[PDB]
Amino acid sequence: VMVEPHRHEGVFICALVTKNLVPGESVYGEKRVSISEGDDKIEYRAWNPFRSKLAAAILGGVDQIHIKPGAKVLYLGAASGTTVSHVSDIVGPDGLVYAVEFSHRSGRDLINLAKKRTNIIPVIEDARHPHKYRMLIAMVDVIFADVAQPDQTRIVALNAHTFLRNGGHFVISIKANCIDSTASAEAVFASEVKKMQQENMKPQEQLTLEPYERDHAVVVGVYRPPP
Ligand SMILES: FC(F)(F)c1cc(NC2CCNCC2)ncn1
Repeated sequence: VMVEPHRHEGVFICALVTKNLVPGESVYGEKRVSISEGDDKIEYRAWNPFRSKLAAAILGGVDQIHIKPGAKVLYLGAASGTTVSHVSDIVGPDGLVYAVEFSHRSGRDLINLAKKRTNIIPVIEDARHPHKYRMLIAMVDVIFADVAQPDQTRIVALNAHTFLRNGGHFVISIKANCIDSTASAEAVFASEVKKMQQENMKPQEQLTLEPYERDHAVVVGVYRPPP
């Protein structure tokens, strides 16, 4: 058995891989591995931690990612869809990934990616203005955010208050010098964690991403809003 289920459902090893929702096709040139046994066949896609902060976090030993089969995911800052494609593999056909990205150039890549993946909804919009797209987004189980803005906690909190179920979870990427380049990484991460707590986004774990990225954190937690 050459590829084993990782601890996280929907992830596998052998080197992280996910199960390819679109057998035969690569998204960004990644290695694909197909295994056949009699009539049976299954393909996996390599998941590069130098291109995907979520992969870096999984190889770094994150306890929970909450992105799992059947999950509904709001992905803020989807860029051209590199990580989104693996999220799509993980949540599978009964899951959903809204890919919010404000660049029209990257949006074109996301639209091309979603032609083959029925579980991706490209939302080509500024995540600071969720009122512009709130009629497209059903309540989600998880928010993944990589918007890399000084005000990203406020941005993520606003989307959470609008779209994230009570008891749902969040996975937030924090690049310290995109939030405040004159502060130390520790000061940025502490300040962001503090701000998250004040929005009822309760961190349950936080880790950095060395050796894949410098001064880059991932914070995972649970959203527990008031009545
Ligand atoms: F800043 C924002 F308004 F929240 C936002 C950002 C965003 N995309 C990121 C993706 C990572 N690089 C920087 C742009 N797509 C939509 N909204």
